[PDB]
Amino acid sequence: SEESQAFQRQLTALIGYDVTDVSNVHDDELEFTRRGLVTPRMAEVASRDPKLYAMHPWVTSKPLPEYLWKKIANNCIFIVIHRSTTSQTIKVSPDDTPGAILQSFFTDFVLRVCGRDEYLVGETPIKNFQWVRHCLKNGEEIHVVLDTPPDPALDEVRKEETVSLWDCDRKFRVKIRGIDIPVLLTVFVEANIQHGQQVLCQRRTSPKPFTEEVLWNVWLEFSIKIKDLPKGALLNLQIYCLLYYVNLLLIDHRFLLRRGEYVLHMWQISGSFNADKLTSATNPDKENSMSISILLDNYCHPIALPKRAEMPNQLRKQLEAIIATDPLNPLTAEDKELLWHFRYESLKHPKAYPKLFSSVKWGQQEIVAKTYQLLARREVWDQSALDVGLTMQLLDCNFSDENVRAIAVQKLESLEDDDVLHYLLQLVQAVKFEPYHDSALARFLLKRGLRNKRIGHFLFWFLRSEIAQSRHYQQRFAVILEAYLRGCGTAMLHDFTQQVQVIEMLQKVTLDIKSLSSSQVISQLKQKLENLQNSQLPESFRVPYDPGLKAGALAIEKCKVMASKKKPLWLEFKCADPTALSNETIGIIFKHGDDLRQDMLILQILRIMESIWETESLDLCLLPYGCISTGDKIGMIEIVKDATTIAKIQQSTVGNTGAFKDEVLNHWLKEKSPTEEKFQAAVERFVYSCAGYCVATFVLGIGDRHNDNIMITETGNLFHIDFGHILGNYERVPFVLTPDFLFVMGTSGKKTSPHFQKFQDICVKAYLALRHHTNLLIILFSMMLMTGMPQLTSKEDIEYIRDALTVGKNEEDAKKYFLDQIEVCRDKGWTVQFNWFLHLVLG
Ligand SMILES: CNc1nc(C)c2cc(-c3cccc(CO)c3)c(=O)n(C3CCCC3)c2n1
Repeated sequence: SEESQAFQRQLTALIGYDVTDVSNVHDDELEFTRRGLVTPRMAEVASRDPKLYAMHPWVTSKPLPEYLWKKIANNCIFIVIHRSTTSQTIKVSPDDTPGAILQSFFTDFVLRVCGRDEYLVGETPIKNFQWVRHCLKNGEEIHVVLDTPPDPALDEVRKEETVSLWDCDRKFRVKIRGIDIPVLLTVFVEANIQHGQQVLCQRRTSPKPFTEEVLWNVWLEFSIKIKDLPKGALLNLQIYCLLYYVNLLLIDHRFLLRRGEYVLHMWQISGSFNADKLTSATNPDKENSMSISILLDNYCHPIALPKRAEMPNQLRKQLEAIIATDPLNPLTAEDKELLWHFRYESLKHPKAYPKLFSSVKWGQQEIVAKTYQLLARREVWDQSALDVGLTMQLLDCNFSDENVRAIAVQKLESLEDDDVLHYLLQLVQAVKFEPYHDSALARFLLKRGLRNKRIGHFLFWFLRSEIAQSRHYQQRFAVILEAYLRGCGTAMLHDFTQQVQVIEMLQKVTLDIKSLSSSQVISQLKQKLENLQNSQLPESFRVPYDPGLKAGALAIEKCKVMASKKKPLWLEFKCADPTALSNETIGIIFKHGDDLRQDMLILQILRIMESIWETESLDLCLLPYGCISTGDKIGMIEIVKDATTIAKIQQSTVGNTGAFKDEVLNHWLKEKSPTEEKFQAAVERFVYSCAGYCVATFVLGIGDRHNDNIMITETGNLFHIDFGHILGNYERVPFVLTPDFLFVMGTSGKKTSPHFQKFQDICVKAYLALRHHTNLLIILFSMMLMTGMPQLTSKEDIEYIRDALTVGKNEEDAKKYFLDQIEVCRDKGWTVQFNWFLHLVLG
């Protein structure tokens, strides 16, 4: 067709990358995976109920926590329904199915929410809708417009149409031809054979003078049999004088050993591991890039990779100990041989699977074969409750064997939609650790993407973000994105199209205003925004960070540039939907020069932390506001309404002095409060709020923060920001509990009011709570550093979280450690803020 020829052109511009392209391939793996995904794509579209997929209800099957019962009158919730303008309130029991909240209204139509693209459809108790649980949380009313179901019709999709390797015993070899750099020391080539960050054999070449061309024509023989190469092995070519690297999967997506001639353009190094370094893709920029030439031996060569007693006592106990230690504590050789010999005993403990499958010599045919027999007894893994920390450790950079990995992905299949949303950003980042383009995990992101409009909206932007600012991974991601778009359904396809149009204009607008860097500038911003508001910028569009919110007309009146070194737009929008209950605009900040990738990661851990605390019935009140990375150093940011920097509340009654007054904040609070009484709450909300960030900030190692980088709301709730900075470009304090926050709490100097005793008892139940998940957080945090924090890994950075979560110690030993922490705050007072000020305001 040709409606299959122009189509490919919209998809390509939705993606922001041309997949069909070929200038930076050296084989057909990607196309192979495009081919491949067609089936899981069509398998899920065919299989999703067009009804529920149309209204994408947002259900949750977890218990409605404590604080939200102790917030109900009694077994009675209230839901204001709206028609023409004739309102109406109704009684409803927390277990009231939605449709009944109509068979209880007429005694054809589906309940929507007011303002939002959020329906309350489907066979679920209301107790269990997120919006509801959201009203309950912040205490608002539940407003529905009884209106007409969307048309599945609109989600319809466009129309679609040898000698085995275990025979061969010769040490595997690769010939170097040499390298060549079109623009400039001695220099050697390093040729490692890797698997899952294990290094099997290793060779190099004689040094050389560093010249515009260098040739060796050597052969590097390895100490690895051909038959001992494991599926997922990388030839890793490197160049020292370290300067350039590049990789080649020795065994290919077709299970064939790689023989042939290869001209790979090679990746520079900026400035000890880091997810780009793992990539099977090659540098596109040829005119500039170093390159290396090799020969993989040939002939033929179709090859061809195919497919208990008892136990002492000190040993069992040595073994129980090993299973016990955290994900980061390293396995000695004594440890590994121990895990392996008693592997059948190690298989009974899912907790042992990461450590056990890392004791495997993947460079040995027979061992892998044995390991694969180990996976065939996987019944105890299979039965156990899903444990995401455990499931994550087998998906990291340490496991390169798709069988192992696949059983983690099997364990994810059983996450409810609610939880995919919690781990989606990092599961998507997890794709970078997959040796091959098509994977159980790449397919699982596809399935879940296609089965739910909310996961698929976020999957879209997460992937789109990576595509745009990572040339190491765009190819593979672009292929996954494309597969998504070919089956989300015209409707959303059209929606994604509005969103990309709008947010691509606002970006050049933003970069533009930045370039003109004042009275002479407030003018242009107001001027361009009219242009766009004229014809091109379509009427509305989903807010990318909040898929349920459609933004309508701008409001040039309120928009502006800002007094940052860089010049971020403070744009404000009208809600595009009439049914809205209020008239508060929608506020977004476009900014160039922050790596918002890091804020995404950090913000997302924060939500996971809010979710951990919920299992234990706490609520520490965080504001992990929306944030979407759209390109390199560029993206947008939700604006929390009614909030200021803490510094600003200092600049208020002191003003560019830094003579910080221990009292201004509790002042700012009353001034803003409607009463004294609600004001108590703006004190209460602060207590929790503050401890909440104190602990998470401390655990993540981003608690030693600057005063402009903390914020608060006229209604009490406090929250950090701009996490890009710190771990994004980087005499101390653990977190930040300033005399201001203390003063609000009732304490002064060496006194100890009650509210603060509370703050403490919160900082202690909360801090201990996260430690009940040491493993999960360590793996989240450890994957963040590798995939999101460039150059700042080393591992010595990764280990930090170990100390903070205080692995080893008992709860008692723990409750203390953190109160001592809280104490370094009370003892350091202002030294540091005042210190940061002397620094960040002048230096
Ligand atoms: C008004 N409320 C309000 N809400 C929010 C969420 C923000 C967020 C950022 C912000 C800035 C950079 C990175 C990130 C991502 O970590 C967030 C921000 O800079 N500001 C203001 C402080 C200086 C002027 C703008 C905010 N202000």
